[PDB]
Amino acid sequence: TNVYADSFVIRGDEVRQIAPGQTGKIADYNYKLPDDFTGCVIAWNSNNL
Amino acid sequence: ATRFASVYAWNRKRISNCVADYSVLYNSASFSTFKCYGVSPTKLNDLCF
Amino acid sequence: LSRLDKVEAEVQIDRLITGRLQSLQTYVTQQLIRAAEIRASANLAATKM
Repeated sequence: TNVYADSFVIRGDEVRQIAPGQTGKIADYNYKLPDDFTGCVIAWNSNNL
Repeated sequence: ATRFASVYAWNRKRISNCVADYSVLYNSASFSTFKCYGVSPTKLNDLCF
Repeated sequence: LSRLDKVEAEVQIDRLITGRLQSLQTYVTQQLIRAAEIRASANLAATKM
């Protein structure tokens, strides 16, 4: 029906925090996925960009 | 610690008669690996041992 | 509820709910069978009355 692309940049260790239902400072105070979240998660290194 | 014991003689410290604060640890980023297998790490503040 | 967060508490509570629901199923089937036996006994007693 639609697609929301949520784009942002983090450090390498916080990518585990972005799974749905996860907890952590990123997952608690700036960006939290729903518990019943459906969708896909994409993360890729950009130390050269 | 300054220094830790080896695995053959792994050190064991008793903790009793004190007020803990697992939120202080849980907010620290120095923890490369932190996994609780019998309790949620966030819920530790509301559980009494 | 106190120990675990939502995503694993759901896994545990589903198991608990399944167990207690199966217990209820067995209890209500036993009650239905006993009620049928009592219905037969009461009809026989009414005939004797």
